Amino acid sequence: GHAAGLRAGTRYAFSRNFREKGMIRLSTYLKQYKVGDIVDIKVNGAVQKGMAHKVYHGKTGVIYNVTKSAVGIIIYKKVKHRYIEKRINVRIEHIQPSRSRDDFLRRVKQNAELKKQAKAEGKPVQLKRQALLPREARTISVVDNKPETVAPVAYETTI
Amino acid sequence: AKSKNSSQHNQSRKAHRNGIKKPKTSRYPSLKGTDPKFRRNHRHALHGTAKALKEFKEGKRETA
Amino acid sequence: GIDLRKHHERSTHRKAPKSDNVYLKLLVKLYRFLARRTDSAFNKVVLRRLFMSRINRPPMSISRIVANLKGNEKKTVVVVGTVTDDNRLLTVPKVSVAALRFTATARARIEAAGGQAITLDQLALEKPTGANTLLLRGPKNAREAVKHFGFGPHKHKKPYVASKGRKFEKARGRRRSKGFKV
Amino acid sequence: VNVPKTRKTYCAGRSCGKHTLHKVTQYKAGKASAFAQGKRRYDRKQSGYGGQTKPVFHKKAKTTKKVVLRLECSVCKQKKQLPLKRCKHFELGGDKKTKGAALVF
Amino acid sequence: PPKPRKILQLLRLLQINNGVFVRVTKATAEMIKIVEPWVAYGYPNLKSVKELIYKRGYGKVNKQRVALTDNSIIEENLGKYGIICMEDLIHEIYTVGPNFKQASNFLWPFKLSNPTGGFRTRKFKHFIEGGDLGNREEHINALIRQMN
Amino acid sequence: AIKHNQQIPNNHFRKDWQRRVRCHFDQAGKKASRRVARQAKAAALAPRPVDKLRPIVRCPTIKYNRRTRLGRGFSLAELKAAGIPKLVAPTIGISVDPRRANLSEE
RNA sequence: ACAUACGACCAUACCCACUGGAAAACUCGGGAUCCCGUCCGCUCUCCCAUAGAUAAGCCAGUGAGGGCCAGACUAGUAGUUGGGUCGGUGACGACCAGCGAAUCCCUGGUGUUGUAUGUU
RNA sequence: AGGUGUCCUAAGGGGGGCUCAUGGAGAACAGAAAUCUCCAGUAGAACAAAAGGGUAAAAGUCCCCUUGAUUUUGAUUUUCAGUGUGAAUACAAACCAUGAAAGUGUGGCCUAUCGAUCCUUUAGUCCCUCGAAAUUUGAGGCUAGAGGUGCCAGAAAAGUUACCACAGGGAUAACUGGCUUGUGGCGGCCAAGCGUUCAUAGCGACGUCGCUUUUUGAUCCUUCGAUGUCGGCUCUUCCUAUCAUACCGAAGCAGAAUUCGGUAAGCGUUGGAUUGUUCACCCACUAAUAGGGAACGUGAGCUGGGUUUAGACCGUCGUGAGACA
RNA sequence: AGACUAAUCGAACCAUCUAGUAGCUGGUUACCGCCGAAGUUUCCCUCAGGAUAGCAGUGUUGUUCUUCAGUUUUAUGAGGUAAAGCGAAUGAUUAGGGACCAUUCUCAAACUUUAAAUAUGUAAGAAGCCCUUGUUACUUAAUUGAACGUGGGCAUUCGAAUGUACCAACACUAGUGGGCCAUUUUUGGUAAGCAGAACUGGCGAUGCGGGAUGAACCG
RNA sequence: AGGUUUUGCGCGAGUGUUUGGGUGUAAAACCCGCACGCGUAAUGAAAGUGAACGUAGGUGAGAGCUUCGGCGCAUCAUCGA
Ligand SMILES: C[C@@H]1C[C@@H]([C@H](O)CC2CC(=O)NC(=O)C2)C(=O)[C@@H](C)C1
Ligand SMILES: [Mg+2]
Ligand SMILES: [Mg+2]
Ligand SMILES: [Mg+2]
Ligand SMILES: [Mg+2]
Ligand SMILES: [Mg+2]
Ligand SMILES: [Mg+2]
Ligand SMILES: [Mg+2]
Ligand SMILES: [Mg+2]
Ligand SMILES: [Mg+2]
Ligand SMILES: [Mg+2]
Ligand SMILES: [Mg+2]
Ligand SMILES: [Mg+2]
Ligand SMILES: [Mg+2]
Ligand SMILES: [Mg+2]
Ligand SMILES: [Mg+2]
Ligand SMILES: [Mg+2]
Ligand SMILES: [Mg+2]
Ligand SMILES: [Mg+2]
Ligand SMILES: [Mg+2]
Ligand SMILES: [Mg+2]
Ligand SMILES: [Mg+2]
Ligand SMILES: [Mg+2]
Ligand SMILES: [Mg+2]
Ligand SMILES: [Mg+2]
Ligand SMILES: [Mg+2]
Ligand SMILES: [Mg+2]
Ligand SMILES: [Mg+2]
Ligand SMILES: [Mg+2]
Ligand SMILES: [Mg+2]
Ligand SMILES: [Mg+2]
Ligand SMILES: [Mg+2]
Ligand SMILES: [Mg+2]
Ligand SMILES: [Mg+2]
Ligand SMILES: [Mg+2]
Ligand SMILES: [Mg+2]
Ligand SMILES: [Mg+2]
Ligand SMILES: [Mg+2]
Ligand SMILES: [Mg+2]
Ligand SMILES: [Mg+2]
Ligand SMILES: [Mg+2]
Ligand SMILES: [Mg+2]
Ligand SMILES: [Mg+2]
Ligand SMILES: [Mg+2]
Ligand SMILES: [Mg+2]
Ligand SMILES: [Mg+2]
Ligand SMILES: [Mg+2]
Repeated sequence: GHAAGLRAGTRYAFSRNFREKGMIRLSTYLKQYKVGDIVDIKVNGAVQKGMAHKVYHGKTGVIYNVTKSAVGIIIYKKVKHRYIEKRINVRIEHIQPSRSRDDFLRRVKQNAELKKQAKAEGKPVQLKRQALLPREARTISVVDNKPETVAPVAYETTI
Repeated sequence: AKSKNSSQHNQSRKAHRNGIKKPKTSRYPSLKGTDPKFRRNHRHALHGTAKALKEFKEGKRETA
Repeated sequence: GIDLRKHHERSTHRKAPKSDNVYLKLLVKLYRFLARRTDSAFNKVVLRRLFMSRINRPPMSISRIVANLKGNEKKTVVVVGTVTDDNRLLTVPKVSVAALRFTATARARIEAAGGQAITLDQLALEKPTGANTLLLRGPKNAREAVKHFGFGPHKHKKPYVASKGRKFEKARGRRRSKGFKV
Repeated sequence: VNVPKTRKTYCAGRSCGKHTLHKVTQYKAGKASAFAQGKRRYDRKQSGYGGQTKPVFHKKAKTTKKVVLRLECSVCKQKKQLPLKRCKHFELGGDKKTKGAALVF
Repeated sequence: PPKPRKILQLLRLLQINNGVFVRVTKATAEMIKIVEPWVAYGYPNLKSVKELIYKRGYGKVNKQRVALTDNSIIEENLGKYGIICMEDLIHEIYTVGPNFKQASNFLWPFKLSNPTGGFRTRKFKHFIEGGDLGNREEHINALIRQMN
Repeated sequence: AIKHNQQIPNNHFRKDWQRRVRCHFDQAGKKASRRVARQAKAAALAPRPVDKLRPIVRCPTIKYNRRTRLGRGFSLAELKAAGIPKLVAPTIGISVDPRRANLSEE
């Protein structure tokens, strides 16, 4: 609109939480990123060098280039009627590995273990995840707890 | 004569008429724009690997 | 009413040649029968290429035939198009080429080398299914017009300029000394 | 804006190719050859009965000019230009600032 | 709206009085909850499944709507999964079998008629509040008789 | 009024060109009349040849000097060497060119 | 298990007050030629490791301590997505299919852990 | 609700030491404010300049050394057509700065602080051209800056027309109509007080709920190939929120006069001086001299006083042509 | 008097340049079949117009074990709105009490310790995973790593559901660039059949049954 | 008239007779050839220079063919020369 520069509307997005501002934990610098990793961008306002625009804050992408203290990220930006490849140079201070990819990577390793174990044992196993299924028949015992009869309560109390 | 200033009405319906398509990615992404040190070395790494495969296929090498 | 997004959508591919060539009509009739009454996927492709226009059947040279014919010798080269002669090829080996057209120079040199310069109706006689055939296509994107398609900033395409010189498109948007570069 | 008379910067003089001490002055636009091709062409167009033939800039918005420094190498003896930002009251005197000094009324 | 439009396309309900069979686990349950203002659903019984397929059951053969008048169509299309007759097809639908996805997708969506006698004064309300939309649990059989 | 990816026009048609359009419908008629004129000239000139003898000259630029063509007339140096008076050659069908000069013996 | 050096999470670890601390370590400590830096050997720097001390730092325990952390209640409440030719003059509200918070009062807890070297 | 067209050789770069605003206690002049000491002090200070983020052995403050505010072109981001301009990010190759070092530095902690073609000028190119040949001036070229377009993707630009003209617009004003009712007008609810005492005979403040379209606003839906634009005269009819007349209720109704209210619009509601006047203000009569509507009823019904072309005068304004609810 | 100068005068009449220019008004000629919009982005002495991109048609081609999705599930992020809070920071604010302290009533578009619903990014594999080993001028103290591979092993249960009644790309070009209405949210205004926005659906471009009647309402 | 994209056609590293000449049943038809236009080489402001390390390269996909082990057109992506 009237003012359309960078950092416009980032009063809360680029700030820091109430009691965790000040010094930046050093575990961020000790994480190691390879090409092909999937990372989440979360701009830290305490470091004003090498930020990413507010559109990419909270987005996720694939690392494509690794340089000294920053990495390149390929992010698909929706621009009206199409998506556009966007290559973002963002410092390792503004990113973190995505746990969704890690959860997938523990699953792909696990699927190999069950398939290897099943083939050696000699029975087939299911690898695909299955959504929640309708409940089967079950019997409920009332030997300890019996049903409690509850009825709607009167308006009674005005306050 | 004043007019209507802006409108995002009908802009989402216009976009989805031909879908919002992501561009297709090939197996080998472009290495232009990567680190120059890595990029120069990768040129030599591929050149040597091609030579090694050629020698192994021809017969001068038996390690591939 | 039914919730459909498209109605009466037509096939995007040509189903019959636009040519009024009576001889080409006979050729299509032969390959309509062959493609229908045989399990040869080669016949279907040859039938489809007979429909195509002239920009989709670029000419091929004997040199490009020779380049691809190794070690595919003892196979019949099939080109649905025109086979042209190459001056830069000093000698022509013995080849078997079946094509819609042969230039007079190309037909003479192939036959002089001791090879076969046959048509597609002759090909359907001894090879009704493309038993030992090499189906080859000319360079599609080698046309001058394709050099202009998709012109835009940072596209490295050929502009529509009526002359070549230091003028007419060399100053602004072509070098940083005059404004900017593209 | 205060700039020192000397500064050590890169000299691309084909003989130094490194940081050398430079003499810093202020670039004044020279003027003006009367036989420049633009001046010859303009004079002939103006001559005759047409009147005034080319635009004359009347408006004005800028109150400043970018200061361009001429840096002269102490060894190669070749020059180098280095523009600055827009400013008023530029000086090369180099009367250094004093911190913690008493104000004078 | 666009989101309910997409779900009705994914459930193959492109017309009014169009019926499909759906196995509910969790993903299909959350899809149907969105499009409740447009659909009525329930739990069919053996007669409902059997009479639907015999009378209004057509197959999807080479993207064509082909009437199931003899077992040859079912054998030549669903034969790979052990379904070779109408009874096999009906059994795979009523009892949710391993090849329910292929059997259900083989059936063209059922093109039912308007109910005879129905529906009621206000049709586009939830079945709980005197309407038709939503989950009439076991009452879909009475509706199917009217519409089939 | 440029609208698309066009080539910028160069049509010099802004000077009331329609008054000076020359259409050559008499191309066939002029050719027939030229042949009639040629036949009349040959009949009057018989038995002399209808044209005159001309020398071989080399074309005058680096692009065309590789080729020779017919010149206007024989130079005075050529005529004197051949043993023909300058004012006799025109009477016997030889073209004379006093302006031309010979810088080479070949 | 305890101590020390370097850490990780960065208050369950912080702030105030009281009490206690075997072995070793940490510390306070003694001196000002050289290195070094100050208005001042206060800090920093260098030398001593003998003398003295757990007074302080440090650690531990205590406090119906302040705070912090977690739970319960608040509450199926506030709010909100979709629906009706629902109610109401209206402001607004109920219902159907779903999602679903946050205070005040109340209760419990008061660091966990890694590498390396040692400890009676 | 505010800001920019600037400012800085440091307020840029590196390194080291320290902790700020404030409060308490204490010391000669000295006090509420001078300087010195201790304790507490999560930033409540400072960071050129608006505001918002950010920062504590610092990004603040003091000290030491410097010019990375340099050279070479590329890749990427924001505005985006994924064009330009501005600004920004991450690398690479030099030459440097700082520190013991890891490292950091390509101007200002981050978000604004700015500019094409042509032309001129400067720096560099030991460079290329002046086309019959050669030298030297001169001129033209290539790469990078500057000179500026603030209407800031960049024309070189004063008025008046009441003498006026054309193409159009109801995309757009002036007159009716349409929605709205602030404003105007009218009507209710409560009850502090006024009324000799007594809230409610008659009023009713502070509040608050409405109705009408007879005022004026607001808007711009219809009309710009035109709906003749004020008032008056004449004439008809309609509304009630009733001035008079009919019949009644109430009174701070003894009579007379008067005030409030109910049914009720059947029937009336004037003659004049001044003003074009609507309105107003007087004189006089009268039972009374009520309020409104019908395209602000009514110009192929009138009149033309005003308004509302062209002539002319005055005052103010303008150098002037000319302007003036 | 801008008066008169052949019914012509704030510059006569006649012929020509001349078919002067017009982003403005009007008109624009048979039938059927198929597909079928926009009043939006950026720039413009731009605001009654253009260029540009978007929406559309046609012609194709690679192909036709083509691939994906206005969708749900599972896993995992971002946000600072509704609500809530003030015996918590900032700001506003009522009252008493004890010697500033402990309390008390009411608030915040440009306040906040907290914090939803709806929407929103990514992943759910063959371009994948494991073992050995090869190349390099990059990196490491280092044949340690990084990137790309040879040779082996995992098979169509190849690693959620549903659908595929949308495979992908290209060329050329039209019209459009005045919009309007409604549920929900929301700004200026006393309000408006007022002016201006967000998502979605409609009318324009659309007939049909109902709302007597009506561009938007219901079916 | 000059462009551009697409369709049909002829020739094809060439292509185009018709400025002109010969001839003619006479503004037709037929024949002829030199130059020239476009293309075959680009890039620089210019002086100028001027396109193979290699089966005209490697990797992945790829219709089709297959002697079933493989070869793989066009085209796209990528690393090179
Ligand atoms: C104002 C002055 C002149 C200006 C320039 O000569 C104006 C030109 C622009 C061009 O398009 N042709 C025009 O006729 C004049 C230049 O750029 C400025 C820095 C300094
Ligand atoms: Mg945040
Ligand atoms: Mg910076
Ligand atoms: Mg508009
Ligand atoms: Mg139909
Ligand atoms: Mg003169
Ligand atoms: Mg009946
Ligand atoms: Mg520091
Ligand atoms: Mg930019
Ligand atoms: Mg550096
Ligand atoms: Mg600073
Ligand atoms: Mg110049
Ligand atoms: Mg400039
Ligand atoms: Mg502009
Ligand atoms: Mg004028
Ligand atoms: Mg006028
Ligand atoms: Mg006027
Ligand atoms: Mg008005
Ligand atoms: Mg009112
Ligand atoms: Mg109006
Ligand atoms: Mg209007
Ligand atoms: Mg009008
Ligand atoms: Mg009219
Ligand atoms: Mg009228
Ligand atoms: Mg009444
Ligand atoms: Mg009125
Ligand atoms: Mg009348
Ligand atoms: Mg007058
Ligand atoms: Mg005067
Ligand atoms: Mg006036
Ligand atoms: Mg006058
Ligand atoms: Mg007259
Ligand atoms: Mg005319
Ligand atoms: Mg302009
Ligand atoms: Mg119009
Ligand atoms: Mg367009
Ligand atoms: Mg906000
Ligand atoms: Mg709130
Ligand atoms: Mg709260
Ligand atoms: Mg507060
Ligand atoms: Mg999610
Ligand atoms: Mg357009
Ligand atoms: Mg229209
Ligand atoms: Mg409709
Ligand atoms: Mg010729
Ligand atoms: Mg030629
Ligand atoms: Mg290649």
